[PDB]
Amino acid sequence: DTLCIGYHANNSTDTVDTVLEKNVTVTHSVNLLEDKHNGKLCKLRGVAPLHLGKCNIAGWILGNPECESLSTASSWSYIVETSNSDNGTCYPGDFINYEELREQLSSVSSFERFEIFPKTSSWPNHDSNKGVTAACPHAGAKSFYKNLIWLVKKGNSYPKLNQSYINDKGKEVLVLWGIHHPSTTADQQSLYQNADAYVFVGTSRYSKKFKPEIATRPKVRDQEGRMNYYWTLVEPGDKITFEATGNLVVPRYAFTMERNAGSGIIISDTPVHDCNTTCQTPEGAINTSLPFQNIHPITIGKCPKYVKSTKLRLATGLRNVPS
Amino acid sequence: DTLCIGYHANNSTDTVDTVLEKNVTVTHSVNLLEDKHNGKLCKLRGVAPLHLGKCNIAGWILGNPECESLSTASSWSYIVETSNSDNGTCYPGDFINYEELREQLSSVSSFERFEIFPKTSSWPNHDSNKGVTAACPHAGAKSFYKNLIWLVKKGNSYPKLNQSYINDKGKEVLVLWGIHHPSTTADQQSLYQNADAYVFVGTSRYSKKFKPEIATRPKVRDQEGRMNYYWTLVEPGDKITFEATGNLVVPRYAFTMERNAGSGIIISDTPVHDCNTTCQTPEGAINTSLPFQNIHPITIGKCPKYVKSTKLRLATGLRNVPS
Amino acid sequence: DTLCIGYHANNSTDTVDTVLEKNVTVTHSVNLLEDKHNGKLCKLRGVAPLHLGKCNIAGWILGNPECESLSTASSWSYIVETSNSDNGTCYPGDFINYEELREQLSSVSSFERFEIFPKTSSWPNHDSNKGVTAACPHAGAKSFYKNLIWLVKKGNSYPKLNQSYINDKGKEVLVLWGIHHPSTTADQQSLYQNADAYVFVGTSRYSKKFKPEIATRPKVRDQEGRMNYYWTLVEPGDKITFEATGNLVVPRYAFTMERNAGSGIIISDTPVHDCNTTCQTPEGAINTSLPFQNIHPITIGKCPKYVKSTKLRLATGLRNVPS
Amino acid sequence: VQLVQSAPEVKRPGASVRLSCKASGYTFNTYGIIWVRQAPGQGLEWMGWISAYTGNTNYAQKVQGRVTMTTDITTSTAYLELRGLRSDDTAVYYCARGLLQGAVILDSYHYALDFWGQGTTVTVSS
Amino acid sequence: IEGGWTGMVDGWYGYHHQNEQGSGYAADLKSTQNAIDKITNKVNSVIEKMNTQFTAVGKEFNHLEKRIENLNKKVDDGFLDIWTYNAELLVLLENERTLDYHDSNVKNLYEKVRNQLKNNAKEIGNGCFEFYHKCDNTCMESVKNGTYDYPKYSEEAKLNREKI
Amino acid sequence: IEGGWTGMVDGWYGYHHQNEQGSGYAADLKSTQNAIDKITNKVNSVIEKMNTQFTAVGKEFNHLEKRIENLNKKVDDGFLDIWTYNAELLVLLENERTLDYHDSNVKNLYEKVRNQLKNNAKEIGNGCFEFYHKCDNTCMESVKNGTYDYPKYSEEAKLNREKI
Amino acid sequence: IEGGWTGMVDGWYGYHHQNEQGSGYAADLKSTQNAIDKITNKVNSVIEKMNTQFTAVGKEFNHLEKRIENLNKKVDDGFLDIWTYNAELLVLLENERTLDYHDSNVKNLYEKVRNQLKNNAKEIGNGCFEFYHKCDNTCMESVKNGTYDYPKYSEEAKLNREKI
Amino acid sequence: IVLTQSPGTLSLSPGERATLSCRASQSVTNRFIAWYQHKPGQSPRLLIYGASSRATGIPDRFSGRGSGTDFTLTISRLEPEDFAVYYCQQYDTSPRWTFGQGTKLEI
Ligand SMILES: *[C@@H]1O[C@H](CO)[C@@H](O)[C@H](O)[C@H]1NC(C)=O
Ligand SMILES: *[C@@H]1O[C@H](CO)[C@@H](O)[C@H](O)[C@H]1NC(C)=O
Ligand SMILES: *[C@@H]1O[C@H](CO)[C@@H](O)[C@H](O)[C@H]1NC(C)=O
Ligand SMILES: *[C@@H]1O[C@H](CO)[C@@H](O)[C@H](O)[C@H]1NC(C)=O
Ligand SMILES: *[C@@H]1O[C@H](CO)[C@@H](O)[C@H](O)[C@H]1NC(C)=O
Ligand SMILES: *[C@@H]1O[C@H](CO)[C@@H](O)[C@H](O)[C@H]1NC(C)=O
Ligand SMILES: *[C@@H]1O[C@H](CO)[C@@H](O)[C@H](O)[C@H]1NC(C)=O
Ligand SMILES: *[C@@H]1O[C@H](CO)[C@@H](O)[C@H](O)[C@H]1NC(C)=O
Ligand SMILES: *[C@@H]1O[C@H](CO)[C@@H](O)[C@H](O)[C@H]1NC(C)=O
Ligand SMILES: *[C@@H]1O[C@H](CO)[C@@H](O)[C@H](O)[C@H]1NC(C)=O
Ligand SMILES: *[C@@H]1O[C@H](CO)[C@@H](O)[C@H](O)[C@H]1NC(C)=O
Ligand SMILES: *[C@@H]1O[C@H](CO)[C@@H](O)[C@H](O)[C@H]1NC(C)=O
Ligand SMILES: *[C@@H]1O[C@H](CO)[C@@H](O)[C@H](O)[C@H]1NC(C)=O
Ligand SMILES: *[C@@H]1O[C@H](CO)[C@@H](O)[C@H](O)[C@H]1NC(C)=O
Ligand SMILES: *[C@@H]1O[C@H](CO)[C@@H](O)[C@H](O)[C@H]1NC(C)=O
Ligand SMILES: *[C@@H]1O[C@H](CO)[C@@H](O)[C@H](O)[C@H]1NC(C)=O
Ligand SMILES: *[C@@H]1O[C@H](CO)[C@@H](O)[C@H](O)[C@H]1NC(C)=O
Repeated sequence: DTLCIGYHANNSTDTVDTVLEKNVTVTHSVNLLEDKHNGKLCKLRGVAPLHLGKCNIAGWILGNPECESLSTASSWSYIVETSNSDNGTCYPGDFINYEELREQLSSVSSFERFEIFPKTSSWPNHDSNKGVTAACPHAGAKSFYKNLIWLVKKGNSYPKLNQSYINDKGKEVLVLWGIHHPSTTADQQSLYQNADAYVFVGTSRYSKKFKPEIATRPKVRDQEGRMNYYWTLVEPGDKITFEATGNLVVPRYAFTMERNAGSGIIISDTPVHDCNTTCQTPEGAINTSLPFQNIHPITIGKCPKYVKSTKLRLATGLRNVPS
Repeated sequence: DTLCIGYHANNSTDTVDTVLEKNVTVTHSVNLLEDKHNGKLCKLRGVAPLHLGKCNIAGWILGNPECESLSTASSWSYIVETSNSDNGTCYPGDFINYEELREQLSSVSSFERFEIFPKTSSWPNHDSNKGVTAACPHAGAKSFYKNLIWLVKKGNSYPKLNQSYINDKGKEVLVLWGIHHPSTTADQQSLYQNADAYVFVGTSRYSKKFKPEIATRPKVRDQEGRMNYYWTLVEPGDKITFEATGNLVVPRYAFTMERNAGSGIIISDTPVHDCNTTCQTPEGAINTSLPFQNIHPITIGKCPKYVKSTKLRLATGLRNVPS
Repeated sequence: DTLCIGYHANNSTDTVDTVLEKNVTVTHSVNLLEDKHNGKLCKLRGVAPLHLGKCNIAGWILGNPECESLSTASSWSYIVETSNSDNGTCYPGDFINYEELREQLSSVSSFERFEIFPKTSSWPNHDSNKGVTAACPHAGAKSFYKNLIWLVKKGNSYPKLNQSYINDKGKEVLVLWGIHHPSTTADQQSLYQNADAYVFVGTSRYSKKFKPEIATRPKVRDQEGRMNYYWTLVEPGDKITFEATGNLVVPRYAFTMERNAGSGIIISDTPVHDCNTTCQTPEGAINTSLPFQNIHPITIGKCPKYVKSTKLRLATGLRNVPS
Repeated sequence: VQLVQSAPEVKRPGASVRLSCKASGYTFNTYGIIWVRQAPGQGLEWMGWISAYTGNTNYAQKVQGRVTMTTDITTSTAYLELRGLRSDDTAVYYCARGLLQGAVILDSYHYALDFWGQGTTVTVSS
Repeated sequence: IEGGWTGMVDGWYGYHHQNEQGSGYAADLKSTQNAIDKITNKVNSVIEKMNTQFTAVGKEFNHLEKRIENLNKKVDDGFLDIWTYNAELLVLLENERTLDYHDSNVKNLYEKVRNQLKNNAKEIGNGCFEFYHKCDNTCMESVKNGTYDYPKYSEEAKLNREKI
Repeated sequence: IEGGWTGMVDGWYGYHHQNEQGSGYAADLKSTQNAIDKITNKVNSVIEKMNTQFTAVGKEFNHLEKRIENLNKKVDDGFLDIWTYNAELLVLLENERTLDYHDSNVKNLYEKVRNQLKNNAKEIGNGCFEFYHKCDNTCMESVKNGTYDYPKYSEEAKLNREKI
Repeated sequence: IEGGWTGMVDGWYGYHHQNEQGSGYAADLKSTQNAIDKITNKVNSVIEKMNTQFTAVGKEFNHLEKRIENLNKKVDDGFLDIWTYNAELLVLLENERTLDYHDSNVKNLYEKVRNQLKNNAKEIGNGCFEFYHKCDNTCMESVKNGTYDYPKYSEEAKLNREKI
Repeated sequence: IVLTQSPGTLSLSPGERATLSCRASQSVTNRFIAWYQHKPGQSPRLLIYGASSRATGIPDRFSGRGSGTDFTLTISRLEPEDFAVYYCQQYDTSPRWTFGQGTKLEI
């Protein structure tokens, strides 16, 4: 009669590493490193993302003609841009504090596209119809941004603007505008009166005076001039004012928004599909709960810590050594 | 005759966790996590903090009329602000590089209020008695900042201002000033009989020209204009020159200071007491030698690292089981 | 007849620490902490550094007369400066985005100086043979920067400048320029016509207009004025346009570049020698395969992490306990 | 899936009772059986625990000494015994599946109870 | 022992045996479950103690903010190097600790048998016992359980030790 | 050893003395002092090696520096996660290693006693040793000191062992 | 066991040897080679598992970027303290496991021979085994090699046991 | 083990949404909280395990989340079949389970 003291073995081929020995085969192991993903972009925290497709963020927030078909959700957890994201701005220029604006419109708890200054009421003394350019035609028609309008002289007259907005909404309001920089003085006079123009924009916290910078620029698109873009947040109950005698591009639409916990922007060509996850990566949604992954490290959400290892496995069995 | 070997047990109630077992009983344990504090703010590294009580950094360093009751410390380790520290830039405007000023002033080994431009002799061609406003009156009467003088026209004229200072101190001198931005051109003409005006300030490192931006802003504290604030550090042996034709708010006092690279700014309503500590948190001074704390993520001085753990008792004793 | 089991011991004095005991002498140990270095600066990744023994980066890149003795190379991995290297800009002023330029010049794979605007051809209506101040004389000759040329009137005339450049190379080109800020209007008229001068510079991404700031500054290096320095990267195929009516310092030479990798600048007086290293520390190259070093917190290249310790010896042998 | 309980038992106050529950589509040796008492003032009271692997049990702290349990693979039943009862112990005594008991638990499903039984009642009111 | 048992249907540890009533692996279910509970607590401590927070990794910077972009990259690279080194080192150390734990568990069952049999069996040297007693299924079942009435069996063990 | 003792107030480790002359508890002062110095050193190493520096954690930023404020938050969160994860795994590992140390540093003394008393006493297996020879008031000091004297007792002990 | 030897340089572990044909120390090279390979593996894992990327530490900041410079300093100090604390605990803990590993290997060799000699040699307790029977160089080499033909010597060993 | 159901009684019509808050006295890991439904006349059925995971075979109408000492069960629409009683379950490392008292559900 024999009594043998030993341990279980199986046909498992999963191995683990130790400080004293590598490639140790074990009967069971638990993988701490996720190397698989959904391959799809999905909802984060139960809320769908805002997918811009071919449009850039500047394009969407400015209402670029190529973004007319892009429906805006009342809320989103993050923004998705494609690898060919283009048609952001059209009249070329420097979008001021663009990265900060992209950071602010990351995760938004509420987002309503609100009309701040109706086209046919707010500017009875200026022409809101001829403000178009060939930089962004719509079906070749020479169009312009949908959220902003470019005012020009009516009858060789450009009276001073004193339009303001009282922000009677209960949420912060994002107001966008820009400054036009004609190629030469002749274009400043052709487009606007009061060639020695100025623009003033401000709120209780923010105020700044702008001047046109008239000079011939390198050609971009087909117009040797520039359009600088600005934005500001208006606190609930605060008043935002716009004053100008010349090169002011005024908002027509503005966005009333309540911001959520900080999120970010995913650059990816992967299509968007319906799923429910807690962290979304540009390469695809992560479905795991493990502490580490080897998936591309600019993820958004409650994601595990990126590790460059090809495998992380903890042993939970015994040496699988038959004999 | 029987002898036995065993191990110590006692009436201990302190428990520990392990990777293999949870809630084990230990005869004695050393708590590595500090969860207690004095509940009072105290001296850091043997030097008392500057306690502002009610004042903001802008208020104290500019000399807000409601901030005159604070003492002037020769040195401080850190600065304490209350949650009600709204007494700051009483005349609305953009304080330029305000966060940098707060960082620079967070820890000073030697600090003195020095009169840089004597009130009765430095501006014989300008009116230094007016310039009091309703934005921050004192005892119901119009007043202005203690450390700044808002110069206005002597009477139907604003003579050219050109005043330099040579830094004869052995320490760096912090010089503050501001620029006034009237609401309308009538306000500019009333205060400064110069119409278009400019301000120039410079040192051996700093050189900048300012131009008034006249425009109507939203009304804040009954004011329609704005006053921007500027500052610079003059190295010993250098000089600062203030050249202006109007819209310049000139210093009266400047601060001689020897800067450290230590503490930060604590915003807390905790009272100040006398203690010998090395670490200060908004909730109170910490007296501990332990490697970890769960008291507050915002820490000043040579303190343990903040963790989210609620229990890190080290099982320094023996397993305590009855028999 | 008799056997006894034991273990190797010798006369080694290498001593290791444990959590349970300190100063435990062992027969063999391996160091994990590198505490030695070559004491010499060497080539990083097989390509030599650019060594500016006397010149600062502003001095070298601007062509300061004292920099003619520096070597020229098509590539380098890092920039070496010494404790006596303070010859930077000679005409005092604020070099705009200087730190960003220093970060971008730290590693270039194809650096060549190219004459962008031939001195005797591109500006036939301006005086290119003046623009010398003796702030940085060459052998006392009263000279100026060699990479930039300072244009002045041709003799009671300053025709508008509209010089542009098309980048016809496959590499990015760095174009430098500066703007002169005379002390007073008498100097504005002495060097330039068109007292109300402007400077405009732009590319397909960059567009900025500048105006002179005419004011008296503290006297620095015998000058009462200032010269600000600006730069831009022109992408292949892009057009950079310089327009001015005065106060413009124009490039003569421009630098074609291809940024290769992140790198940095070492401030050190250690001599440069021809050794193949994996990183460079200010005190000398560290030739090592260990995970940790205690030589300097700010190294350049792929080498150990800085640890504030004197001993990290990992035991391999047995306790060295002779009878 | 869905454990089997049948034949309600009615006895007398001051006398022992026996309860049973049979496994459904399982191997029996990869889980335990836990009972929950349903009564007008208790709601759900965790009574009993067993593991069909080790034979170990945590009973219940306030009822130790009144309940005995043992497994029997041959007929697949919990085979609960209850003795020294009063009359307040009348309850449904639902059967449920407990811990995995035999593999590392990486899924919170193996702590939560599921697949409850049919709820055969016991009445001791005579 | 020479190696593990590929023919055992369950458990991690056991008492493989052969006697006149047959043979089998007789898995040790109580010590296996104890090991499972402790290893389960270990893996859950490694996984669940990661206090992952909701945060966004990656920031958009302009072409004139290169030092900040390099600082962000420095932070991401430093955290990646710390988490890669600590995660990989933790795995190797924890696996050495886990396999040493399991080997000590087998040693613990062997030691249990040695204390229970009290020289009523001899060691072979590869983790096995050769019984002096003709040890039937009840005998072995009692040994597996941890109960062994040494003084009634010791008379036969003594005679068999005299015989060798 | 079923568990610990509450009678043995002074010292973590020790022995139960009992004979026909008296009884009581006493410490093994050599092993207790060795364990105390090693554990105190372990604690001192855990605390002393923190490189606490005079810092100012937490920076305030303008509303137009949201990316930088988020970078500061990212750094604080990364350091918080690193310190929390490593502190919790460090404490759990040190607690398991310390408790295993204590069990090893009592079992090894039990084995030491076995090595000192190889044939004059029968070990029971629960920490108790049944002596066959008469114990005087110096047997306990001999056990604590070691160098147990076999010739002093010799055949007397086996004379009782031969009874069974 | 109670101290080291300076009489041999061929390996870490070995035996004392005095016999009819001479004396002199020699290592057991299979166990020694296994220990060196495993310790080398540990060392190679500590060094190779450190991840390194080509980057740069240290950034140039202006006088109006003090908060950013202090953020960079905060990052450098955090990473420095994290690496220092983890490196120091790693070294202290690895030195503890390494020294205990070496002691375990010595005990493993001690048991390796003890389980072969059984009752045919006097156990002294200090690591020395004094054989009751005579053993020439061949006997000692067979023991050191790892196989001992116990049935051929037990008669002499038991006869010598009876006289002692 | 202390489990408290705060609202006591929830009386809401179908088509609305409601929550049940279960407070624990001891902070525990999320792995040990489960939510159950008890329709009178039938046996309890598992709704949620692990404080968030969906039970096998249940519609998306039933959800929940929680942490620390405060866990919430969220019921959407509140169909007629939902007007029963809910129980909060807690496990604490050792093989010890408890249930709360629940709340009344009324139209
Ligand atoms: C091992 O063999 C069994 C036989 O049924 C099979 O079910 C199992 O999947 C196999 N595992 C591996 C890893 O081959
Ligand atoms: C472990 O397996 C990998 C993959 O085949 C191999 O590259 C490596 O050399 C192996 N190492 C050892 C020690 O067997
Ligand atoms: C889960 O996914 C489904 C997809 O059918 C969706 O309807 C549901 O709203 C998602 N969950 C949340 C909380 O949004
Ligand atoms: C949109 O972008 C594409 C990119 O090539 C460009 O060709 C097209 O003209 C753009 N259209 C508008 C309206 O901006
Ligand atoms: C996502 O994860 C859950 C468990 O966390 C799993 O049940 C589900 O099947 C996963 N999704 C897919 C598509 O497999
Ligand atoms: C343990 O009991 C003693 C009295 O014997 C008492 O002084 C001590 O405070 C008690 N400690 C605890 C933790 O109960
Ligand atoms: C730990 O166990 C004790 C009883 O030994 C108990 O009183 C205590 O509440 C338990 N602690 C936890 C957190 O479960
Ligand atoms: C410590 O506190 C006392 C309070 O009496 C104070 O006088 C002393 O100055 C403090 N220590 C230092 C170094 O300031
Ligand atoms: C200080 O702040 C309080 C806030 O209630 C405000 O009422 C008061 O006017 C401020 N002081 C001055 C001088 O404006
Ligand atoms: C801090 O605590 C120690 C005891 O650990 C005490 O001696 C010391 O006085 C305390 N310091 C203060 C300032 O209270
Ligand atoms: C150890 O002894 C050898 C013998 O040659 C000698 O070379 C070596 O230097 C000694 N070690 C020390 C630290 O002196
Ligand atoms: C260990 O040796 C070093 C030698 O530099 C000495 O400074 C230290 O105090 C010693 N420590 C102990 C505990 O002997
Ligand atoms: C090593 O140095 C030599 C001499 O300067 C050089 O030719 C060689 O290229 C260097 N190695 C590499 C990899 O560049
Ligand atoms: C270059 O060198 C010296 C040393 O700093 C400096 O003072 C001097 O002004 C410089 N001369 C030039 C650039 O001509
Ligand atoms: C650098 O170290 C390696 C070992 O890691 C060595 O082989 C090489 O020769 C060393 N080179 C120099 C120049 O020290
Ligand atoms: C198993 O051991 C327990 C321990 O008390 C005992 O009660 C039981 O009768 C034993 N059973 C067998 C079959 O040996
Ligand atoms: C010595 O060890 C080897 C190892 O394989 C073995 O084959 C040989 O038989 C041993 N010597 C004797 C005499 O058994």
